Amino acid sequence: GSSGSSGSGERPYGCNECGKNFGRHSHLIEHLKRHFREKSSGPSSG
Ligand SMILES: [Zn+2]
Repeated sequence: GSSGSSGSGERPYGCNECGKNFGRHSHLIEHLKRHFREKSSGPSSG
């Protein structure tokens, strides 16, 4: 038969804030840096 039908790997670290995945612990951390850092998404205040 056919199972998985995929050839990439495993991505346990799946960010929720936006919905990103990774294959390492750090990869996720560094990624989260963006969300935390209020630069792109933010209220209307200058
Ligand atoms: Zn994310």
